[PDB]
Amino acid sequence: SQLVECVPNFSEGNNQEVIDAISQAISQTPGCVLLDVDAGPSTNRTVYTFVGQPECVVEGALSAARTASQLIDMRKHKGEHPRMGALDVCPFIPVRGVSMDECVLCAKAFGQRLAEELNVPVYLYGEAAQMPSRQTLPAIRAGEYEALPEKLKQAEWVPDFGPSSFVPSWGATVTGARKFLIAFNINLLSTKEQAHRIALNLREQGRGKDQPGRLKKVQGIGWYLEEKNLAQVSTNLLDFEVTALHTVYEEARREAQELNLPVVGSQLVGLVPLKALLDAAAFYCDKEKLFVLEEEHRIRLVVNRLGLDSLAPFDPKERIIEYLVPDSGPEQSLLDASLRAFVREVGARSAAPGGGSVAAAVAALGAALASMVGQMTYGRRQFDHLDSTMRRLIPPFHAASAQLTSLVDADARAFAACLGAIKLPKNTPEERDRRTCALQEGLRQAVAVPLKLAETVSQLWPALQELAQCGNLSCLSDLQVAAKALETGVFGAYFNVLINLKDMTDDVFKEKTRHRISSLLQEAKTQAALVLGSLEARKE
Amino acid sequence: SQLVECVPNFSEGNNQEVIDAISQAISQTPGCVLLDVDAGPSTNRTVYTFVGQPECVVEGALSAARTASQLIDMRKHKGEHPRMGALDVCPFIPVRGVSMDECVLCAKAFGQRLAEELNVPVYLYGEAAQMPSRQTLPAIRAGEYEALPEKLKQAEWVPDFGPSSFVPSWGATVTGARKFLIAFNINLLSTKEQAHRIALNLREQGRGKDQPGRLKKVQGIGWYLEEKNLAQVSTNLLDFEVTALHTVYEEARREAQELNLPVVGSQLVGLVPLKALLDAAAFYCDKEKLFVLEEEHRIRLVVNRLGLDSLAPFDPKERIIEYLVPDSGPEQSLLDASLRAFVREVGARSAAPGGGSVAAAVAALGAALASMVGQMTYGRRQFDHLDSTMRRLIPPFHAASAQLTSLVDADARAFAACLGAIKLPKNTPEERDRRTCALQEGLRQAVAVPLKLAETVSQLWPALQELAQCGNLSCLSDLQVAAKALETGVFGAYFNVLINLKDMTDDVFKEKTRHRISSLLQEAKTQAALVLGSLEARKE
Amino acid sequence: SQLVECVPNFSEGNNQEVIDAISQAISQTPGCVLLDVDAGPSTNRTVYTFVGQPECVVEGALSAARTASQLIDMRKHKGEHPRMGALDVCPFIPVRGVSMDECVLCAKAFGQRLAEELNVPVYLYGEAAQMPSRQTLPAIRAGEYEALPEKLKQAEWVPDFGPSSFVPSWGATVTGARKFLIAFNINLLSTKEQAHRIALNLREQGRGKDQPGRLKKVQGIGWYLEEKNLAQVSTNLLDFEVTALHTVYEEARREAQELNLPVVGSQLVGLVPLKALLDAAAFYCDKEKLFVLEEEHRIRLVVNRLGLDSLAPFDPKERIIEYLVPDSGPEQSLLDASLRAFVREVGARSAAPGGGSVAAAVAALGAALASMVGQMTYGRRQFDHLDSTMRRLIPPFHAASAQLTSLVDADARAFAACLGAIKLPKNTPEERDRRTCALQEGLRQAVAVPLKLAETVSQLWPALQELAQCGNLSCLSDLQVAAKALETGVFGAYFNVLINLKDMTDDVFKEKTRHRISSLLQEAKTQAALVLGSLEARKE
Repeated sequence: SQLVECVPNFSEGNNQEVIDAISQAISQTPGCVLLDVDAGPSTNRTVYTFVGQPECVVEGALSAARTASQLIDMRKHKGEHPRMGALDVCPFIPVRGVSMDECVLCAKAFGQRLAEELNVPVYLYGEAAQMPSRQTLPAIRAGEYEALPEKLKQAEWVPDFGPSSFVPSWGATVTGARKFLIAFNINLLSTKEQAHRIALNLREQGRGKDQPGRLKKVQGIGWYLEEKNLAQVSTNLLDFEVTALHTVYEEARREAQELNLPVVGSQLVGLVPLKALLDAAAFYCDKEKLFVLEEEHRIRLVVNRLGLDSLAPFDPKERIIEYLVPDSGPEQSLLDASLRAFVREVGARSAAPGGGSVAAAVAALGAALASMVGQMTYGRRQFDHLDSTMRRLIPPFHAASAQLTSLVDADARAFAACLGAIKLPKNTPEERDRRTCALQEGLRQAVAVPLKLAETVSQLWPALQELAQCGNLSCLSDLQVAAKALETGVFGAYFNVLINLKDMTDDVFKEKTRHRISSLLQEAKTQAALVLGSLEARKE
Repeated sequence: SQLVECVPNFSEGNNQEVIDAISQAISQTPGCVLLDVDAGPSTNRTVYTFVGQPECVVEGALSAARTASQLIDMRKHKGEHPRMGALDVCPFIPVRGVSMDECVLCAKAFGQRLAEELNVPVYLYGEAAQMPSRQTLPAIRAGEYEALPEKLKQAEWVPDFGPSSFVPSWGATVTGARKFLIAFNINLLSTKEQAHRIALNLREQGRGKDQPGRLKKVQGIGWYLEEKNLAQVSTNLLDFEVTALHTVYEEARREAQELNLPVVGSQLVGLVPLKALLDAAAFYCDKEKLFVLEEEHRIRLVVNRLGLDSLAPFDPKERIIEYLVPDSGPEQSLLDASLRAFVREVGARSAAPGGGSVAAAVAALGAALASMVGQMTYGRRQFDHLDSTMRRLIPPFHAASAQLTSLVDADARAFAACLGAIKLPKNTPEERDRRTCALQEGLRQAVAVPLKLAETVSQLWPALQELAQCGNLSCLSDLQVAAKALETGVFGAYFNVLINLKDMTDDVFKEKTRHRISSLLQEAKTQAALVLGSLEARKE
Repeated sequence: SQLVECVPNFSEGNNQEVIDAISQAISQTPGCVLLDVDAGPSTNRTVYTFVGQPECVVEGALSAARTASQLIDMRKHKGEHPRMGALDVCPFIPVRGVSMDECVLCAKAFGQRLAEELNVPVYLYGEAAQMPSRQTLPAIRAGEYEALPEKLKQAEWVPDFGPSSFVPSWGATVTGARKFLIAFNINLLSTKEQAHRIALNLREQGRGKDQPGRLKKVQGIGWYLEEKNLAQVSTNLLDFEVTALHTVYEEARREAQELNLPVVGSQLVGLVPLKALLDAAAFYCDKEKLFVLEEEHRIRLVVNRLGLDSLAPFDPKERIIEYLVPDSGPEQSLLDASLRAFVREVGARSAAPGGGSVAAAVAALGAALASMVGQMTYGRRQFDHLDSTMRRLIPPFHAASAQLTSLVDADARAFAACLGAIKLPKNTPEERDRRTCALQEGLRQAVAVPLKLAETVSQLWPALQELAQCGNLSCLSDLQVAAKALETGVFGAYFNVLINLKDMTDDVFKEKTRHRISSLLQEAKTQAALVLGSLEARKE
């Protein structure tokens, strides 16, 4: 969790010893993970891609520059790509959790610590650069390599970081932060000229100046795969939030049905963020009017809808960032060791798993049961008259189910942080009144999870209630347990909040939480009942 | 589960091709597992050991005889051990679950099907043989190989199975069933003469006839390890239930402290049944007045107390039968897939895990919590005044905990058998009224598990109650959840019984179970309360 | 050319030595090519697939039976698939050129020569069997293996070939001929119950008896891929000519949009005939209103439209029969050796390539030019007002072009057959008057090709004429050459017909052909003119 992508643009030099050496120092930096090293001989550069935590990535960022520092002379460099330094652009993008404003500050970090530890001209670009002339990267590339022999000495071209000095084997470097960018191609069975037409009509810059295309923040052109004999509308989604991965496709689609040319799927080039193609998914269900519950299957759909496997197969387990580098943290979850392990664990001399945890798991067992009857009352003809209802309510349970299963973690994290506080020196005014202060912020979390666990289970009630009305019938049992399990879930949640609020100071927060919690318990108590009622009175 | 050991005594011609060939045909028999093949060159025989289900082992038993049939000529056999056939004794012993009487019937099976499929003289011995002259194996071995040239033709020596015929390359064979036998040696730092004295005094036959030794059903002698310069009281426990593994040791111990000779531990030779050394364990706690909760640790004790690792280390994971071949069954347990797996499973379109199962797990989470507070109130000085009580009640919870964890299985088994019935032809009188009949016996089990799940949780109540009185206090929360969890456990249990009793015919059984169940639910309802009461009124 | 598929159903004893041995004897038969050997352990059979000429395949068919004859004992065979013999069904299907009626006669051949060379009961089935009870294969499989112990001795079950005898290691065999069958699955993101609903609605047998499904000659069911968590409408196209590969897909498509379930592509299982998916292609252009000229590209479309690469990629170069085994013949074509080779070849002391051949090539150069200007006037905006016309005429040229390129072969074949006749003994009445007779049938062909070459070029005239009207203009030159080239093409064609008709006897055929040819030459002469006229008068 807290993922930032970082794509250093390395001026290849062209020769293993340089590449794999940079590509190690970056991969022997703790806290980031090396995701791909694209090298291109005729372009004579190597793009490296790696993700990780805010400060961790910056290490790898500059851990990689100090290894290329003593490995590339730009004097003997000349690639067929408008390079500039030995590290041209080195941008820092969000993936999950981290917002622009952070990525802008990572750029501030790398930029400083770099020009310092080397002595080189560096200007920050994009969502970084303050001077409103530098956000465009190609503008800074002021005619590449041979520029600094005049340009790092102009009141105009003053670097945002780093002296004004010129180094023989270096050529300036540019940090920054942009939005995540996706490479998308659209397969036309047409001709390069036509394909390029279509593209001019989609892309935002449009045919020249005045008269943009249709999609905003989509840039691209017409292209032709040589070996496949296949034309391409090759594009860059500059922001998958503004213009989506499907609204490109679905649009080029129209574009082409206006000129009677078949579109034969697409390809994503490089790595993609989960959301990009997960919104896409939701789009085709919203509009095709469907019900695709399990996430994997939503990826399966949003492939096939865009024919993403047309030029090669699309291994999502290897193409998606959030899957390439999952968000674990330190030490493994109990979530991952066998049921037997979990049970015969809480009951260890474990102060560790327990109470607040079995609360969560009993509750997640709870939801999942309701989820399952939902599905047990689904598909199979006969229940048809309820498909509309089953579709409405199977989800909240299923999604809440997993969410509570995840509170098992939350709980363990909370505790360990509470423990970290407790184990904290003491005594002298500077760290007694500050040790105390963090312990309170400890409990804070400790409290907040059970509280969530309640809040969350407390929403399922009405849908549980309705599911209990119809909803197979041969799962009567399963619903009764379900009702009862979610109930004790909230009981657990309740207790666990109280016992913590005990060591809480901040009566407002307290008194308020105290009361919120109990109502929820109360609601649980009553709600659980009628469910059980309904069921009983159902017994027909 | 249902383990039978089977130790064919093979007249090893002495030569790989014979051994490893038998030892495969036995190991390529489905339903048994090959545990060890002991071969002795100067004895010129090979003892094979393998376990498994009643009928499964018999296959391997006779699957191994038909491969040695066409691989050993007794004409060129002559070992320094009183052999007789190519397969001397082939006995069948219980390990767990299967009783003597069954092992006596396996002997009946192998004996028949063998002399039939070969044409050879076979007499059943031991707990088998009916003629009260044949229970002793050495009596039948009527002077080994050269005997049948006169003895398989005597109204006296008539074989219990098989013609009376003589085969050149075979020499009769003897099936049977005995009790499980352990090889036990006792290490004396003495002399072979002395060691053998000690032994005559323990062993049941004693010094000659009249005047037996002390231990019943222990036979053995004085012996001397050459390379270690170490004497040995070498014994055979003929029945670890009558005279125990420790009562031998602890006795030789006295025996030697009567003659001022040190005893320096012991060794088990071959394989041992879990109970043998698990009772032993319980002995040293009973008498040493201790509290050793976890099973492994009990093995660790009953090692060290008998110095079982003195001649080599004792790998219990590899010496104990019940560990060598665990009692799984068909397909794996859910008990073994991650907590996430279990949750995100019951809530699958699974008719399969669910209801009755989450009942069990919520209940096992329940017990384990109470167990944990017990231990959380144990050890650490301060709680001293409660050590006596903690020791008294931590167990029942802990042992019940695991027992309910195991009902997860039970449940899944029940269901699958119920399903097996349902999926059963139908229609013609022979199999409608008999399909029906098994389905009822189906539900029977389906009912019996939740019912157990209640019964079992219903015993913990009073100890829970008392643990709730004292019992740390900083686990207040943990006990409250615990109380609540066991409660809903019984709720689940309750419902699940009812819904099955619905399709039950047999109103007596019904009406009775109906009522038993509800009382227990009731008891759960009230009992759970005061626990919660006590705890609340404890809040000091 | 002349392709027949042959799928022997072998009762796989299960063990390499059996499989790969059959699979060689079949692949060491000259005139057939081994296309795939599917083996299934739990089914315990191996389906072999191979293609080739009518009589050639039959060799392999029976060349494979005589090797399995002495390699499989049905006595130790027992698979989980309703087998019968060691070679269950051995059917013979058309692929290209060969008609049913031939495939029915191949079945007549294998059936006879087999039961003869072995002595076994064989009945022909399907489009073969005369008795209207045997066309259904499962009916003959009269309860598999244990049947002949009573059934090969019933006035009823009299074999259509082979005695009535029973062999221990064989179990009867069934030849026949059916239509080509495709395995097609439709990927539903639904549930197995639903998927199977959809399927009952498509398949011809429908929900039970009375009330068939929608598609005729499509049989299939509901199915579920375990590892992918993905349901499937699994079908068999029993005749891709009656119900097409797309009309299945496009129908399941509606079927599912009636129940709001997404369909996520499909998979073809095994091998497919080119036409099946080539008609499909033409369908999506007919209805999507497009222009997809080049064949490969048409496969690319009809992939993507059915998402045929969704479960794995679809390598048409390796999935399509007509591509797996192309239709070459004896010795290579000149079509395949470099332009230099061809030129510096006709002009060898070659009686061989020449005249009639350079006729064909000059003509194919002709068409291809006109084709190219068509495309040179296509795509690129500006020529928009002509897209409709360009689409109408680019093809006939392009398709005729390749067709004439293929007359290069024709010509060479003709000649070689003419030569084969000439080189034919002579002299005695039996073979002078019969040698003569074949030589005439020689010239016949020799004539027919140039004649085709004329006829074919003679159709392009009016489209050439119209293409000459508009049609770029910067290719003026290219059209002029084109006109001129097609002209001399017909000249060549003309001469070559005459010179052969010289040795022709059959004045009717002659006089008629003489005249037809000349008119065409004439037409060529005049037509070529105005084309050239138009072009000249175009010069603006």
